[PDB]
Amino acid sequence: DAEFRHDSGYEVHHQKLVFFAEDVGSNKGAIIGLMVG
Amino acid sequence: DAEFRHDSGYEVHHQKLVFFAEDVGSNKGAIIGLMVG
Amino acid sequence: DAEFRHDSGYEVHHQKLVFFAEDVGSNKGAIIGLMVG
Amino acid sequence: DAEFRHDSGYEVHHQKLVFFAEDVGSNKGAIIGLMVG
Amino acid sequence: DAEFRHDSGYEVHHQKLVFFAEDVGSNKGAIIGLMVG
Amino acid sequence: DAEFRHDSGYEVHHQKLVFFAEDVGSNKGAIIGLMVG
Amino acid sequence: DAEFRHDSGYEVHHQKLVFFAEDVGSNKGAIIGLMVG
Amino acid sequence: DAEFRHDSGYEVHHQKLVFFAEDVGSNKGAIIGLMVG
Amino acid sequence: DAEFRHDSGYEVHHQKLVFFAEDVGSNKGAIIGLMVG
Amino acid sequence: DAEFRHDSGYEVHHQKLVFFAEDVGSNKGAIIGLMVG
Amino acid sequence: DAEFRHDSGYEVHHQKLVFFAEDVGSNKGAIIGLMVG
Amino acid sequence: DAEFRHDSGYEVHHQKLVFFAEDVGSNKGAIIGLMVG
Repeated sequence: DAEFRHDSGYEVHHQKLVFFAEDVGSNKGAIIGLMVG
Repeated sequence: DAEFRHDSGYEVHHQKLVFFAEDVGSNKGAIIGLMVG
Repeated sequence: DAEFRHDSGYEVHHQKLVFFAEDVGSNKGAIIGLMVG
Repeated sequence: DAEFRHDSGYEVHHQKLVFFAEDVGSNKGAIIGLMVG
Repeated sequence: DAEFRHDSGYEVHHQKLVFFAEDVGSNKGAIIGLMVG
Repeated sequence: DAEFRHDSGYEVHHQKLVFFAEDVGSNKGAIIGLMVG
Repeated sequence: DAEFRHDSGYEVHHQKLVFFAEDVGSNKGAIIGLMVG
Repeated sequence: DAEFRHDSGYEVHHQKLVFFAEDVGSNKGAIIGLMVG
Repeated sequence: DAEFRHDSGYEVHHQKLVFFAEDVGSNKGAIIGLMVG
Repeated sequence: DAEFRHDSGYEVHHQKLVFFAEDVGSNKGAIIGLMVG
Repeated sequence: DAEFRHDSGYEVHHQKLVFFAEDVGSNKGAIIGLMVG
Repeated sequence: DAEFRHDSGYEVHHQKLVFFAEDVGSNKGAIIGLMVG
């Protein structure tokens, strides 16, 4: 939950790849299967 | 929940790929299966 | 829940791909199956 | 729930793909199956 | 619930695809099956 | 949950790859299978 | 697309919750945004 | 797409929770954003 | 896509929790963002 | 995509928890972000 | 993608926990970010 | 992707815990960030 920015200037390339992944496939902070008695 | 920006200037390329993924397939903060008694 | 922007200048390319995915398939903040007594 | 913009300038390409997905298939903030007594 | 815009300038391409999906198949904020007593 | 930025100046390259992955496939802080009695 | 059954015998409980969800919020087998030329 | 069954015999409990979820929030087999030329 | 069964005999318990999740939040077999030229 | 079964006989317990999770939050076999030219 | 079974006989216990997790949070076989030219 | 079985006979215990985890949080066979030119 925060800003993403890819600001480009003078670029001359043949292949480029900019990949920002904050959570791709994470049970991040997931309480899975808790039980309390 | 935040801004995304891809501002482009002078670019000369053959292939390019800009992928921003904040949550792709995450049970992020999901309480799954809680039980309390 | 925030702005998305893809502003383009002078671009010369053969293939390009701009993919912004904030939530694609996330039970994000989903309380699934809670029980309290 | 926020603005989307794809403003284009001088572009010369063969294939391009701009995909913004804020929620595609997310039970996002969905309380599913809560029970309280 | 926000503005969408695809403003185009000088574009020369063979295939293009602009897809904005804010909610496609999300029980987003849906309280499903709540019970309180 | 923090800012990402890739601001570019004068770049001349043949291949480039910028990959920021904060959580890719982590049960990060996930309580999985807790039981208390 | 198949049968569901919850047949009950002698049950004595204080809280119970039987939730069968085959597809809740899934773009399941959905071709979204295909393009062919 | 298959049968679900919860057949109950003599049960004496204080809390119980039977949750079958075959697909809850999955882009399962979803071709999202394909492009071919 | 297969059968689920929870057949119960003589059970005496205070808390119980039976959770079968075949796909909960998985882009399972989802081609996301393919491009071919 | 296969059968699940929890068949119960004579059980006397205070807490029990049976959790079968085949895919919970996996981009399992997901081609994410492929590009070919 | 295979059978799961928890068949129970004569059991006398105070706490028990049977957790089968085939994929919980795995980008298992996920090609993430491929590029070919 | 193979069978799981926990078949129980005459058991008398105070605590027991049977946990089978084939992949819990593994980028198992995931090509992450490949680039070819």
